Amino acid sequence: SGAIYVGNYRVVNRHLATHNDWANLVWEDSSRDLLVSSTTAQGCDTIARCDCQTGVYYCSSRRKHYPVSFSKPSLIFVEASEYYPARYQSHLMLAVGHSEPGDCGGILRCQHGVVGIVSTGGNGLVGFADVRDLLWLDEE
Ligand SMILES: CN1CCCc2ccc(S(N)(=O)=O)cc21
Ligand SMILES: [Zn+2]
Repeated sequence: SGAIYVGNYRVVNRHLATHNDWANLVWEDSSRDLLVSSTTAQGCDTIARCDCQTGVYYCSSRRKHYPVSFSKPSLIFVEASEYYPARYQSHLMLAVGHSEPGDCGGILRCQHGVVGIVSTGGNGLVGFADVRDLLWLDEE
């Protein structure tokens, strides 16, 4: 579990979005496993605006933050998970690291702020859904 809290927006894995998220929907994309909902209080997170490929991510199944190198976002064949079929996911970044299903929502951060959230796992990789192309998270 985990979210990004930027302005009056809550960014979560689409597959973990709650009824309240869907009832207060701003934007969602199944291809990228992302959903954004509205918030009452303003959030503490800043979104990175950058092409960094190094950062740190939180791994709940280890209670640890790990430094990683990651790819720029791509269309990656993701093997079957407990929450998704074997399928293609867009705007996905991969790193070598530990990821189990419950690690979804962990933040990846660079020197510029929040890059994305854990979205995929298995076979010694962790995948992150990128948010840095969502400039509209910074305004309105
Ligand atoms: C929209 N466009 C161009 C700019 C950045 C970017 C990154 C990933 C993907 S993709 N192939 O995962 O849909 C598409 C894309
Ligand atoms: Zn950066």
